[PDB]
Amino acid sequence: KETAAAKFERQHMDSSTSAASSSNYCNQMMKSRNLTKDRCKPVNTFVHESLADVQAVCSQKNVACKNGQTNCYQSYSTMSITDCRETGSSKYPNCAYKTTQANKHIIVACEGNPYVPVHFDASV
Repeated sequence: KETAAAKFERQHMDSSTSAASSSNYCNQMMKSRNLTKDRCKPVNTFVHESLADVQAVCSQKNVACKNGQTNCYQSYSTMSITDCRETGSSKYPNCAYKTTQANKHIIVACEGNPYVPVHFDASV
């Protein structure tokens, strides 16, 4: 099945663009990554950086995860992110997102060997 590592790239990485360039980024991106296959994913964040730079977060600042888990990491640096929030007009299968671009610190959950990002926790 797809790995938690691969899932994360699919759901959260967007190295092809430096920022969202239009209000439709989210609608376009949530669809083509398959996040709207079974239901409207209510919220999702895309990171507009190198895979390598996101993977490095696993050896940055250790912080507790919002759920109390202790395998979270916070980026020393701010990163180009795209926030996607479902809209009041959202109706499955026509999922609708509000697109919000920001530069923030990203907090991820890391697991395995190689020890990499498996979960996007929050942006701070």
